Amino acid sequence: ESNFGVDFVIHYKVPAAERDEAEAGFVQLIRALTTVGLATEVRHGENESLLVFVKVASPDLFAKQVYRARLGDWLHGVRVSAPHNDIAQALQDEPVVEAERLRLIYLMITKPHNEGGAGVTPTNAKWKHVESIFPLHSHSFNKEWIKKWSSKYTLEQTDIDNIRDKFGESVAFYFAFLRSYFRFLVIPSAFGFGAWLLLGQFSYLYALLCGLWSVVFFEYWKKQEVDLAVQWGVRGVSSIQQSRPEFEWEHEAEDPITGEPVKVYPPMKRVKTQLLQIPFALACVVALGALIVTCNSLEVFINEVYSGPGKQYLGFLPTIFLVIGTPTISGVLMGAAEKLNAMENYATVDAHDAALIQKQFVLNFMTSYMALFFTAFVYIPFGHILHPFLNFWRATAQTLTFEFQINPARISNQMFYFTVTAQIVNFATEVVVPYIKQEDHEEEAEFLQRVREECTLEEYDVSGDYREMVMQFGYVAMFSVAWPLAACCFLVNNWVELRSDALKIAISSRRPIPWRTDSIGPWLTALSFLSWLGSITSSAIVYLCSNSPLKAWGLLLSILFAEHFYLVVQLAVRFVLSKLDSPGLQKERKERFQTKKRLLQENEHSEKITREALEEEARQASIGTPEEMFWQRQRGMQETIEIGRRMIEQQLAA
Amino acid sequence: ESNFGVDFVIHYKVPAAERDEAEAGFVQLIRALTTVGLATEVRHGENESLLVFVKVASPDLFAKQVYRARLGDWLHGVRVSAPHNDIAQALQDEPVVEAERLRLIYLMITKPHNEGGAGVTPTNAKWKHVESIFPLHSHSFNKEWIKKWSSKYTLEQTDIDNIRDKFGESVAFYFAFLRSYFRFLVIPSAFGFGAWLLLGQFSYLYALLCGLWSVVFFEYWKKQEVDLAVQWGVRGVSSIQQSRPEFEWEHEAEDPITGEPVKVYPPMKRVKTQLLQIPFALACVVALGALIVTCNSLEVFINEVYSGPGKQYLGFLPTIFLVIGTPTISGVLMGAAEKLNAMENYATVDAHDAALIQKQFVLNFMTSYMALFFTAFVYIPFGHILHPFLNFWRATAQTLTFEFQINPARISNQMFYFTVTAQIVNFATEVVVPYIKQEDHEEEAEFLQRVREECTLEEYDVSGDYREMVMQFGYVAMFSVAWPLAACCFLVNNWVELRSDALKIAISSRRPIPWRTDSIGPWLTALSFLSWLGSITSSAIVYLCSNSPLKAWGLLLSILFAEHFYLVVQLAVRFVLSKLDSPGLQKERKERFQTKKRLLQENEHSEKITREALEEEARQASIGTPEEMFWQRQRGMQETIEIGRRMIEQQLAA
Repeated sequence: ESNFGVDFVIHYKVPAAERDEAEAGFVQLIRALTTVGLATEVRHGENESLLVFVKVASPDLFAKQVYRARLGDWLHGVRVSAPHNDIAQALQDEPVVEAERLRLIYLMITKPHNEGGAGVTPTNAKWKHVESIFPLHSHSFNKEWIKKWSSKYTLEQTDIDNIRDKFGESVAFYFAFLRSYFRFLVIPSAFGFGAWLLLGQFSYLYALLCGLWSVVFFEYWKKQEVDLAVQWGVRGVSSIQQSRPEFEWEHEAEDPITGEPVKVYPPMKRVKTQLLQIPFALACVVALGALIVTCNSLEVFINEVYSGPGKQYLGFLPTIFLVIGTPTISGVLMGAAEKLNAMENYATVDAHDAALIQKQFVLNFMTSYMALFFTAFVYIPFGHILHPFLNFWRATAQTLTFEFQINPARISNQMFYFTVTAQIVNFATEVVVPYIKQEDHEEEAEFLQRVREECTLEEYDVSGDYREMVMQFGYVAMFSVAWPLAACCFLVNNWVELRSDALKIAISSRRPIPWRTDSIGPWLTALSFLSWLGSITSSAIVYLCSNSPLKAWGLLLSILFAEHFYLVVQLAVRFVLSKLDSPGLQKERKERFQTKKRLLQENEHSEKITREALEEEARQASIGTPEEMFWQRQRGMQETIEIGRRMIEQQLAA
Repeated sequence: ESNFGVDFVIHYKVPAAERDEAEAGFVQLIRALTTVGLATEVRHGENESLLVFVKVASPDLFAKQVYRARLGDWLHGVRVSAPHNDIAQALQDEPVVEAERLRLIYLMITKPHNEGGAGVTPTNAKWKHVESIFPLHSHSFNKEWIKKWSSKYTLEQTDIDNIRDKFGESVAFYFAFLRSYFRFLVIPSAFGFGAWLLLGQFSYLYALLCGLWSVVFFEYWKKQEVDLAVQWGVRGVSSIQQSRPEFEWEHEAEDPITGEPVKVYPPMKRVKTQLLQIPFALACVVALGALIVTCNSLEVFINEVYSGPGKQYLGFLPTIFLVIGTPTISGVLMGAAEKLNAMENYATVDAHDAALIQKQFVLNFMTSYMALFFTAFVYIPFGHILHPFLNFWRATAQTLTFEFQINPARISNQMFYFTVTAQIVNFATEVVVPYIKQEDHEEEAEFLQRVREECTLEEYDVSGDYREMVMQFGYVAMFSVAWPLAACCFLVNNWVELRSDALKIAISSRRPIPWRTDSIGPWLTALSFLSWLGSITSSAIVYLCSNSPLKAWGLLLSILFAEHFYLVVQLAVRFVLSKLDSPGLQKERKERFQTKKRLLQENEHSEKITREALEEEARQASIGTPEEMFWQRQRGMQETIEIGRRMIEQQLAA
């Protein structure tokens, strides 16, 4: 019921057709890991694969690897404090967590021979037989962490920090983002229930309240992430770039910024294939745009010809067919989001995911809101354009079988359907995968059985759940005025999602390779664009749905005021939160000072000043006469006093 | 025709009534300067004053003071490079400019006994007799710098950098701002002449062109000021705070950020008197607002009753009376801007001027544009409100002596009057002060005569001319669509102002005390607010003056589009100028690395890994049996190879 001290496990699938190649690749593989010091053990595997097992035998090699990497961060402004002990006295001062151990094991299996490692990245030239490298999961800790989280109402700061200790900094930021979003969701939750009782449908004051809250939360989290990165000491790691393993280069570069020549790729080949997203996004506009308008017009056509024999669940049934249908059609578009992104050669693995997301978000931006956008910005202001699409469907239904009444209250029903049915099918997909999983020395067989299962588990992507919580922010920031129970219905989800995603890392995936990132990433832009867009369409909805024919005086002012209510209250909160004097920033200017105070500690009056007058009076004697005779006029300071006093009475005589 | 090596000159006016006090103060003063090492010479003065003359005699004291201050900056991240030589080998590597010399002389006369100086700040408790401390001006360099500038068409980067060498960094930023504003003025200058020929009055395309240029200039200067601060090595000096001499404190503070206890002032007493500006600004609103409406209504009343017997110069004569009258009434309001600011106890001398300016700018914001604002936002859209003020003046003129026709083209005449007549009276005031100035050992009398004049000169404030060039940007960013020759008429001024202000430091003022500031200061906000406000009222003017009755569809869209044309092109240029890879930033990451590479240089394979297996096999022998017998199953890596190969054929047998 425990591990055997193993750090990482390499899969190395061996097929039948490339048998002699994979066998010769294996002995070349197992040679390479032994040079960098990995104590190696080979075990059996399923589908005729060979799971080799690695660990660091020599601690003083391993502590030197810790001492090398801690020196490597200290050069880049990551660590303010120097190690100062070339022998392991620095390591006894600051001990290695299990995250900092496993990364430096993973660096010794991935870094090339330039950086002192055996690079066994699978996507490079040979070893296409190595399928995956993974650390084994500790089920002993894992059972406690679920149990201790499931009994807890709230999550303390020591609960989030324990995730950093064993799962890395990038995984711990997702729970630290979620917890600080779960807590900040209660403010439009409770006020979204009070606006349901008091204010009624489409109030103006809730839109100004939500557009205030979405600034206050987002500016608070940007302050909180620079405090947490100080606390884990990962502040500034985004400034470090790490080169990509599968990055291809045409030539090496000269005149570098770091100083040593780097391998580069001419951007005219990259800006060609980056321009390929412009027809790809525009086709995906008219893919999803034609898809919504053929479901939305058909849905409004069916309530006119059947007159609703069932209830309103039957009236919106293709819209329900869209929400159960969208996580499939998001799956095919994320595949084209990743193939188009890997085709573009990106330099760093930070700037590779920094442009994956702004392709991944915009594609998810279309498929999650343009169904709602067509209700409140096409159907409500002018449904006269869809009247060709209605009678076109009337041409079929008469041949098949052998008065528009545009309701302003359609979106509040539609926002209700996008809220709960997406929350059902999400919690359906977070319950069905729990329900779809449900020789050799005769001692480690149960140990080996959990490993043989763990290769079948997929990797856990942290970005796959940021994209949900950002899209969950989009319903609250933009369209929550249509149904202010959404912030009430998201808050019950974010409690269980904080324990559902804790369960998803627990049993439905292997342990991720621990990484280091300062911020959440490029989501801080996508959380900020949704906040600003949640000022315009939060005000433009409450003007239309609360509607006299609609005047452009009314819309263009209600947009301009609330969008400039945003920019004022953005500058107020940025002013206020600058003056909160965060404890992560007080310590950083402090602890930098004592290290300089260390080097500070590393390193008569009248009688002196006459001697340089004696010095210059020798040099006029050796060789001008205005300059020397000016200064030697009053030689000592006592001579300056008496002449200074006698010039007063000389003036006082006059 | 040269100085005598003197650094600073202290005035110390001695009156008749406090004669014995000032005389006893003088001997106490001249005692204090001799302790910190100032070689002292006393000379005569006018109005029965005693000009004492100071210099540093001992160079090794003075080099240690240089070595102390260079260490002081290096602790705060100012200097990337360490001095590394406690003896003066560091100083021979990087020599002292005359600016860095005079500041450290001035620090020894101002810093208290805590920081190792004799604080002789005049505004502290005793020595109210010391009037001013000033460095003497070098007329030898000064005659060359005017002559070499007056022949030059353009100013090279070595011309601006010479100002830093003798006048400090804060003075050199004003010319570096002016030169980079003079050069960026030619873009709406030439395009403002082409819009005069082609487009005519109040074009829309020029407003989008100017609102583009005002982002491109301002974002360029913000990039350029972090390059110049790197080049002078003053980058980050704003992060250093310097305490104020005249700051009063109630008690010392505990738990500090630097570590040592500081003297503080409870903010409830300061936020009381900071709230005093709210009635002060609102009264100055209705001071200047009532002042414009009683001149503007009277001016439009005089063209109706006299029918213009003279020409249009006679028609706008109270508006001309306002522009010749405003530098006087700006003088009285700047006095209340400085008395109200000094009454508020500010901590640092940086944050003292950082709130002086936003009082000084807003007060100058009212008196320079609200005359134009009432033309284009009250008179043009609805002049029906001023009709009481007309017939009120008609009640007087009939008793004195015993049909509105609102012209849309009034502002283009009025913008012409605010352009050239302000430029006349400015160049009048920059020519009239040149035209209003036009015993003792018998050797230094001509030397002493230039000093006796120089006490009568006032100090040169750098902020007094930033406020002009920011206000000059306000006419271009906001109201240049009314008269696009303004950018043509400002460009001829900014050439001569670049040599006029070079003349004003030359003869019409003493040499300023050299300081150190990273940016221009809080003008970067006031240049940025004017840029954003130059998007709204640059579009709202061209809608009204080019005008059918005016629809709120038209105004509210023309505001919303151009103001969102601003925020898009702000984010584009911030994206583009981030990717220009400025040479001031390439060197900073470079030169930081070699200093870390210095500390980097300050600090078998298979045969090792079996020994820890031999280590653990002794410890199972001393004492678990799954963990040990797993790892000692395949002891050496060659044993891992053969079992790893035989598991393949075992699988291949199956």
